Amino acid sequence: SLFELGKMILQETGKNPAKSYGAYGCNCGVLGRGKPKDATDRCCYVHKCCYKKLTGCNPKKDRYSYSWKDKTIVCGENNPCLKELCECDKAVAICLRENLGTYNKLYRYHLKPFCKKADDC
Amino acid sequence: SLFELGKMILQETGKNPAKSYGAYGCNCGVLGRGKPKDATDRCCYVHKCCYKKLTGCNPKKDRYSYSWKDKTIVCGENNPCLKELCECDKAVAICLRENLGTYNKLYRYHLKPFCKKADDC
Ligand SMILES: CCc1c(C(=O)C(N)=O)c2c(OCC(=O)O)cccc2n1Cc1ccccc1
Ligand SMILES: CCc1c(C(=O)C(N)=O)c2c(OCC(=O)O)cccc2n1Cc1ccccc1
Ligand SMILES: CCc1c(C(=O)C(N)=O)c2c(OCC(=O)O)cccc2n1Cc1ccccc1
Repeated sequence: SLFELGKMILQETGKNPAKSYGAYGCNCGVLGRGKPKDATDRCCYVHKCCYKKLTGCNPKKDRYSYSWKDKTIVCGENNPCLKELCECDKAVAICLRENLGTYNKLYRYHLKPFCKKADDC
Repeated sequence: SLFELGKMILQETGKNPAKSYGAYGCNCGVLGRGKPKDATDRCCYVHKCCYKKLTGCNPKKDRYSYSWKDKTIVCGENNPCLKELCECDKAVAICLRENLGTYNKLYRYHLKPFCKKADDC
C-alpha cells in the first residue's frame, strides 16, 4: 500500500516523501505518467509502470510485509502479487535515493497538466 | 478527478493545491485518515468520509463537469455519483478557504506515521 511505499522512501532517501515527491516532475505523485523530466522523474515513471503490471492484486491499498535488515529493504511476503508489489515499492525508493544528486527543486511542484505524453509502459 | 479538485482548491483558496495541501496534517493528501490536527486538517478528514459514501464512481480518475460562476463552484454534473463526487470536492475547497486563518505551515508535510488512528466515518 501507499503507507509502506512512504515509509520506504523515508528510509532510503531520508526525505519527507510527499514534500519531495508528491508532485515532482511529470511522473512523481499525483496525476499519472508523462515524459520524464530527469532521473528522479524516471524512477516514478518506472514505478507507475511496475504498478500497471500487477495483474492479480491492487497496489494502492493492499498491505504487505517487509523488513529493514542491514539497512536494506527486504520483501519477505509469501503472496506472489504482494511480493511483486513490495519489489516495485523497494525499487523506486532505491531509485529515488540513487538520484538525489540530480534532484531539482524547480520540478518539486511541477504543473503536470502541461507535461508531454508518456510512452506506453 | 484530482484535476477538478485541485482547480477548485486554487479557485477558492488562492493557494496552489499540492504545495499547500498535498501533505498537511493527518488527513490532507494520500495515506488515508487520521486524528486531524486543526480545522484545515478536518476538512480533508470530512472529504475522505465524503468519498467513502460515493456509489461506485472513481474519485481519483473520473472527470466531471463544474463551472466557476460568480465566484461560486456550481456542480452542473447530472450523473448521480459524479454529481455527489463534485459536491464532495466543492465542500473541501470551501472548507479549506474558510479555515485559511488557522492554516499552520508547521503542519505542511506533517509526518504521517505520527498520527493517531481516526474514528469511523
Ligand atoms: C514518489 C512518491 C509517490 C509515488 C510513486 O512512487 C510514483 N510516482 O511512482 C506515488 C504514487 O505512485 C503510484 C501510482 O501512481 O499508482 C501515487 C500516489 C502518490 C505517490 N507518491 C507520493 C507519496 C507516496 C507515499 C507516501 C507519501 C507520498
Ligand atoms: C491538475 C491539478 C492542479 C495542480 C497539480 O496537482 C499539479 N500540476 O501538480 C496544480 C498546481 O500544482 C500544484 C502546486 O503547485 O501546488 C498548481 C496550480 C493549479 C493546479 N491544478 C489545477 C489546475 C491545473 C492546470 C490547469 C487548471 C487547473
Ligand atoms: C487537500 C488536497 C488533496 C487531497 C484532499 O482533498 C484530501 N486529503 O481530502 C487529496 C486526496 O484525498 C482524496 C483521497 O484520499 O481519496 C488524495 C490525493 C491527493 C490529495 N490532495 C493533494 C492534491 C489534490 C489535487 C491536486 C493537487 C494536489
